[PDB]
Amino acid sequence: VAKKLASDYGLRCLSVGDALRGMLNNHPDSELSLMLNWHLHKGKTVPDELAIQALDISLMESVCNTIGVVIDGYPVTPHQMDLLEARSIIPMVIFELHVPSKEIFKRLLLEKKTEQSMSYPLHNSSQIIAYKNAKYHKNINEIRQF
Amino acid sequence: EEWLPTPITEAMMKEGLSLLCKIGSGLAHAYIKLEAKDRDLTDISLLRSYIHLRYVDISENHITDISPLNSLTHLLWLKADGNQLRSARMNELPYLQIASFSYNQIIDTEGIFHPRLGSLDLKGNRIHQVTGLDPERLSSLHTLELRGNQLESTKGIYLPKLKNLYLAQNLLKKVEGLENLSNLTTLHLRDNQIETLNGFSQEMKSLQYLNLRSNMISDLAELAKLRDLPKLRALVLLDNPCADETDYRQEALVQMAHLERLDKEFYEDDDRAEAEEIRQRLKEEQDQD
Repeated sequence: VAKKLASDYGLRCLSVGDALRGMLNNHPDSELSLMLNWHLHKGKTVPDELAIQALDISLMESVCNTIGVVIDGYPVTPHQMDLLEARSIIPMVIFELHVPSKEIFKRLLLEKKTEQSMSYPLHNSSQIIAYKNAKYHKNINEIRQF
Repeated sequence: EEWLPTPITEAMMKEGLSLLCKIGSGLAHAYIKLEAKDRDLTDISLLRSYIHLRYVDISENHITDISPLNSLTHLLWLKADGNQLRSARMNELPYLQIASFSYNQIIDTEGIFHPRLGSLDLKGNRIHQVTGLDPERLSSLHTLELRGNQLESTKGIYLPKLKNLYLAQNLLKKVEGLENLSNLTTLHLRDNQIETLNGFSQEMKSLQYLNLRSNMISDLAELAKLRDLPKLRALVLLDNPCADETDYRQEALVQMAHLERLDKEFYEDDDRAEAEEIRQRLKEEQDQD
């Protein structure tokens, strides 16, 4: 859906990784890039402040800044929701997708067909996927409430 | 043998660690590749700090053990060919989709158990025999490559999950026993030695293609036997003694019309129209019974 929106009226959508990756090219030795590397080598996977900065930096991006951006599945924790509000990264509107596990698994079986459409190895564990989805429920309930 | 101790440091991680992706929790993000193929490496103790990879190559190194990786099964693939390892004695990995350990010091099949590996390669290893090969717990293992290996008994390779196996150039004075592995789809005995069947039948029903290059085969009566396979459509007998037989490829086309390919060579399809007459001749011989 995010991609469909982005295409259909040239809108943006962002994952956190999108910004971080962009930063890597835009200057591999920027402050944020240096911190990112340092943390990565410490195994510190994305201390949230880094993503928060990268995201508001992405708001600079003229298309989004003037026109439109959407964010997918983020924040993933209430703590991120709080710190985003602290900067006041604040969507005008939010939408939520309620789905039976059966549907998710059927879609995943079609993704299994796509894996033959693909060729290079990829992470496909329905077991992990289920775990992640359950924790998505866990955090999203609180995030929605707030 | 002569090497300096070669653990690793931040500097190597800064070069190697690459491809940024959102971790097994689906929350934060991590770099997913490591690359230290050949740096005379020996130790992985720093690598433990980066459990989140999916991909590594560290082949052609002096690494003797990786057992800390047993903590890190979220990896999808590892190559560590040429390294100093002796068997796959890891935990039964829930995610290592593929690996290879060819040219290693590996001897056997210990620890080969992983539910979520599909393909493995082990050519040029010192492997001699089956040492445990679980038919079920290897629940995804579809492919194994073993060219040149020092191999021995090939019964007990009882792994229905496997599609195809490649013991080409392996030192097998004889091979044995495949009939129950219905999912068996291809074997190479390319450059092997053997002269007669060893427990093979149509019950390997998925088996579409077999290579027997340089094997001892001579008696085309074998063409009566594994003809029974429902889906075998290709063979190789190249450089076998049967290549001296006056029909050989011709007779093989008679014995199996859907033998589409032989000896690096797709068949003369109009010689199938010939071999249909020759099959009539055979039936006129055979239906005298």
